[PDB]
Amino acid sequence: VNLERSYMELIGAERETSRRNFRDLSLRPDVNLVIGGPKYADCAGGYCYSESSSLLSATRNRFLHWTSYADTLELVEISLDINLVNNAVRLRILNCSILPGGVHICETPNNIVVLILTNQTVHRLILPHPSRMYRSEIISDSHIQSIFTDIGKTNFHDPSNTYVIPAIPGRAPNTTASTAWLSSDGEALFALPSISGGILVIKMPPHDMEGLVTIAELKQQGPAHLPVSLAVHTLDHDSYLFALCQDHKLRMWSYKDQMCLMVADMLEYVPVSKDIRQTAGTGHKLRLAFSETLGILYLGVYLHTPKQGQFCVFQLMCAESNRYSLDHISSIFTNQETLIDFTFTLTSMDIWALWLDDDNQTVVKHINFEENQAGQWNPVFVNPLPEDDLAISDEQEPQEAYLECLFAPGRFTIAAVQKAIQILRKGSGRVLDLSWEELRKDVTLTVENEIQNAVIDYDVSQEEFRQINIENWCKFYTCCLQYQETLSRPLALLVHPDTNMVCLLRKGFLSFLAPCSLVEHLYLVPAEHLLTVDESVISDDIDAASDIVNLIQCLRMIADYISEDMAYLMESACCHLQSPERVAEQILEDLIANDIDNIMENIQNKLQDTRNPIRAIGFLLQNMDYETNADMEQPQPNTRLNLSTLYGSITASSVVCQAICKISATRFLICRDLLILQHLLLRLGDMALIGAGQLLHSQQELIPRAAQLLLSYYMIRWGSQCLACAVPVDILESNLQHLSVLELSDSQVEKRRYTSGIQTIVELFFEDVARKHFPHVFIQSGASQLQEPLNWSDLIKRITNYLLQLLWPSNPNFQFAECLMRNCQYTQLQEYVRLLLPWCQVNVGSCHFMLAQCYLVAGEGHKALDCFSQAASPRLQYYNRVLRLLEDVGPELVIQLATIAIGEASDDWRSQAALRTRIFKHHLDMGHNNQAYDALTQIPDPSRQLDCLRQLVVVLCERSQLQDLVEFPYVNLHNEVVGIIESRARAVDLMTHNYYE
Amino acid sequence: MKQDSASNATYTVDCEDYVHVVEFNPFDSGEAGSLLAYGGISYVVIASCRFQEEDSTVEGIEFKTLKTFHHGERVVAIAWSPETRCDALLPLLRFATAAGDKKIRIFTSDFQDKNEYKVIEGHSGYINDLVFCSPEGTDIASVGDDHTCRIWDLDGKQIAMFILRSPGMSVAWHPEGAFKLMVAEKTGTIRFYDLTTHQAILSLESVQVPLMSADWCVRNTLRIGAVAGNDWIIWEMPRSSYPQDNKPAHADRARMFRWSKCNENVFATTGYPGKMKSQIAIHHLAHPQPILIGTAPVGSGLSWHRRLPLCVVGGYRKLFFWLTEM
Repeated sequence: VNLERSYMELIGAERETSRRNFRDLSLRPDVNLVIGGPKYADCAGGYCYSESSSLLSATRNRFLHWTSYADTLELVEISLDINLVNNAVRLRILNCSILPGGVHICETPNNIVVLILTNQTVHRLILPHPSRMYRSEIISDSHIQSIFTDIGKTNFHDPSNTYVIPAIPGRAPNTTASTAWLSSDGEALFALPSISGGILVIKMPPHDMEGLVTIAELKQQGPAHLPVSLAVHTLDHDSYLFALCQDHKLRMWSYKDQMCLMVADMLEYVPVSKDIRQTAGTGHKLRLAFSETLGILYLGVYLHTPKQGQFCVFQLMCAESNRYSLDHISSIFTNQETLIDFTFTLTSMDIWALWLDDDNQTVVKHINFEENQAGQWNPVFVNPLPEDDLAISDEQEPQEAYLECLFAPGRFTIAAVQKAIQILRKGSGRVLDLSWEELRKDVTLTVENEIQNAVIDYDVSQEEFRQINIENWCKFYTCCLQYQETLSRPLALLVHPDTNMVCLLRKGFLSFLAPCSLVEHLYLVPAEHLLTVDESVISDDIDAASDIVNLIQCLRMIADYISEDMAYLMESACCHLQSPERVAEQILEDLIANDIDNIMENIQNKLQDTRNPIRAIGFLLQNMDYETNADMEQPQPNTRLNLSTLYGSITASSVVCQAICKISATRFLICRDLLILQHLLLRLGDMALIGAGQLLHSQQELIPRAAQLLLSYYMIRWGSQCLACAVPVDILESNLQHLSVLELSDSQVEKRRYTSGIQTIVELFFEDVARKHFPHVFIQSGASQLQEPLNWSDLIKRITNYLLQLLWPSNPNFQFAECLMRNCQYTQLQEYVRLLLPWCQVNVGSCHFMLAQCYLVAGEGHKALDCFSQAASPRLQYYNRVLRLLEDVGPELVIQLATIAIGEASDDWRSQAALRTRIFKHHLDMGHNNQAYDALTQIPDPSRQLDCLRQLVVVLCERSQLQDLVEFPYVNLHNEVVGIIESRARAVDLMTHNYYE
Repeated sequence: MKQDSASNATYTVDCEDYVHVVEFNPFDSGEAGSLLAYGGISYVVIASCRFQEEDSTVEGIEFKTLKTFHHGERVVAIAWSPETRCDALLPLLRFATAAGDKKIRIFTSDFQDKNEYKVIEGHSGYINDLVFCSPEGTDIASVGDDHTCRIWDLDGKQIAMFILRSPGMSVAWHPEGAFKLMVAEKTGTIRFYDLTTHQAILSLESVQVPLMSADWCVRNTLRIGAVAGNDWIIWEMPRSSYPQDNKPAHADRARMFRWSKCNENVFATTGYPGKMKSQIAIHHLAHPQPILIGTAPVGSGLSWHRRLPLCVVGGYRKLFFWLTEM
């Protein structure tokens, strides 16, 4: 079992400039606006279809999520596989406030039913199940509609889809507990706490039958009995209602019998204090999970106590006399963080929970409540909010730096930038759906207008102008960061039971959780949780495991003291091709120069406890290495058509490529700290802590390898953060024409989709090239059995590692540079091949071919020669190509280049001959007799001199240069020339020919 | 189907080798003829051109090669120095060239036996264009595929380096306003850098990519001309960063753009050397179609006469001159 302890957050960037076209629907129930009603905090949740783990089902990789604030509901359907058309709805129930946790989705074999609870009305929507919308397997991926396409046709005013809650017995005021479900007969039921402390159950008739809504009140009652959290479980004809109330007691209700069957005091399991029994439990929550394969129902309950929370998981046990009891499985404590939501899965037996720390930061953890020997919560590495201050170098212009930070992939959402703009202009102008480029130009123009308005005098100093620029852009950035902070608030968690797909639902965007690799897990886990890492997972050698742990500790002690200046110096050294070894040495000298807190002595002490530090270095540099061998077998074209759409949506591309980005960033940091630590071990090896031969190995093989890995991860990081440029269609078509000449365009032009979204060059490569090879990665892993369910963790790990192997620019197919010559982004191409070529050894010939094409396009044909020839006699072949071009003109150049080609000629005498013929022809047409003759004698063909000479004499007799003809010294074939002339002249007539004369 | 009548070159001058780049002298040299430098496969030739439109004593064109400089590498871009003079008091010939070896070679001469050249190194990628970036001719600015615009003085030292986001494809000095250098990145972004603050003042964006050339209008320092993909683009500052005009220049990849030095409305763009003969299409701002279309069978390099309405395209062993009737 791969104990994937730590997870990392991948932001599923909603980078589409056009807001998902939220089909605004306003529902007007006959209820008056209550001025002064309770304000409910924003909530969210998700629903995952059944059979979503199946590879052949039509709900594969599909899930619904929704956010609900005061009187609005925003439903969205997402598919990691294919982009869904019309996959967003904004339902506005006017005068009614949607409850926290009052939206429940229930599934039927034909429909998807959404049950919405409000403070005054209850609703029911009916949408077609995805397996029923599509009757034909031949559907282009471009038009697969979401189930929200036909929500405008459902009558929301139908009294069977809308009911108003009466005031008596009515619902309790200020209560958020609510549950709803579909019975076995199809009836929609809505439960909620009554004013009298019980449960109020409002039952609707089935959607296809006429009937009257029925209202029932379950009663066992002061405000102490008021349910805080409600959950339901349907058992074969009945709906078991569970009530976790204010008085710290869980109550199980039967709706069919309308009787409470179990009463359980929640305080018998907590380390009771006398004060709790007198305080109402307003913070408790309740979640139920059912294991069909075992027939077991698990109860995960959270107990909010002002001093310490507690997670308690229970198993429901039914005695033979229909007496139900709870069995204690586990009790887990938590810290003083304020819980927001929590779900627990029955496939992995994990409790996923989301908190907020005392700094209001997002904290997510997960724990296995069956194998919990240590009471430790495994961390989730949540992406931090952007930094408050942006450091600007004195050589860097503030405009470019601030634009690059604001518009960097994954930092800021479109809504935050748009809101900052809206407030900066103080205008109520309708914000169109502005593209990212138009949004950038709008930001630039607005802050430039603010700058020009901040400049009052005409004689401003250049330093003063720079300061005003920095100030204005910093104000804009601070507003953007405020609104990104508001849009990044956590709301709830959505975990998938079958695919283990975990998602974190934020107010403004969706973020996916992915399993973290061992290197990054050890590097990023806090110091307090590193001393408890199970050393069996790292290696079978306990000693090697302890070595790697101590090494990672020191790696962090170096990182905890690298200021922003040293990190920027290393990044600049990587940019300007400086040697990162000497740069790491300089950073080490500055660190030892600033060792105020004796951190260096501690690093020495901790390296002393390491037995084989070089073995740990070699282990780290092996796990961080994706240098593949050339055994990437090419795809056989018999892949089943059903796999071509796997992970093909913009969301899946963005998530995988953010995985690449975060992995490259973390491992870049690791290789930087590792280079610093290696120079440290060099400086320390002199005082006999490492042997002479070991030190020789470290300085000869390990430091250049770490430097190459660091340059490689900087390369992949830059590639994952560099934005692709918009290429018009005319230029792309002229380009694909230019390459049909070179025969690199095998793939038919199958309507290249308008990429109206922002995509990095890594994302463009993923969508065009790396995604077509995922079927074979799936097939090669022993997945010939089509019955295995899709696993999010394993699939994302394999996909990220394969995309890193391709993005470790070693891909023998070599389609990134072939494409960047195919597109007209020759720029990122020359940069890619340049930053790439020194250190990666596969595709050297292909890199050189593509660099030659870039130089051919830039107008530099001789360097195209050199790079075509390193790419591959081939030199002679390119010489022949260049000779064709010079001959098209009409030929001293042609002569000279052909002469160089003679020296290089080892294979094509035929090509030599044709070029010589062309030279002779040109010269004769121009009038150069002698040069033509020389080109002629050189021709390696058997009898061209003869034919060429016939041509010569005919052309000459016509040009009438007969004195020159008389003077020409005929060769040994003098008698031959004379004879030919005579023959021809006597054969032809006398009137039209003066050849006798 | 109107067949565009390819215009024959008004004057044709034979050379010794292929002309990879050709550049008139945009400054005053003190002579009656307008100097001309064209870089071959391995040389750099300086010539003096006198046309019939200047002197009625010249029948056609009078082409005299003044000096032949040995280069050793293919010349890809030539920049003239403002100190270039042919006066008999103290002649001084200075110019900067970039080659296929990523190095800059500052040639100095007095047209007598004194000939010196200096190699400046530091570019990690090929150089695409270079110009003299000071009115005194003291500094040299070059842009290339290492994503950098560097400022070299005459002694080979680097004064400043501005990091671009993409290969600079053309760099031009502001004709009147000092310390403003224009750098045309390939992905369409035109940047204006301030050589005293080492900061970027303003950026322009072309609607099409890639941006293969950019040039200032000497007669109207507000108009900027460029070629991006197939279409020529014109901006007018400080109005807006958006194009003012955008019309197709060539059927396949317009490459070079050069504003006329005598007319603020005429500019010539050369088609890319490829499947078709390299076409020159001289435009007029008032006309929707080119006023003159000539076919240079293989042509790289384009430069406009300082006084006449006459443009040159170095071809294959030939300099093709085209006169645009005003």
